[PDB]
Amino acid sequence: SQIVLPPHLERIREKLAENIHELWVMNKIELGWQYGPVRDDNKRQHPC
Repeated sequence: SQIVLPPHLERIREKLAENIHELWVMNKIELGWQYGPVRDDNKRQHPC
């Protein structure tokens, strides 16, 4: 709570989250998971 974030680290954090979400999309499309509203295996379509 008390520590202060450098602006450059926050700016690269945005693209870090972008890259994490990109790994999510690639790994789940490998998994079979696709365009989806919610984490629902019955429709087998995936939010990320």
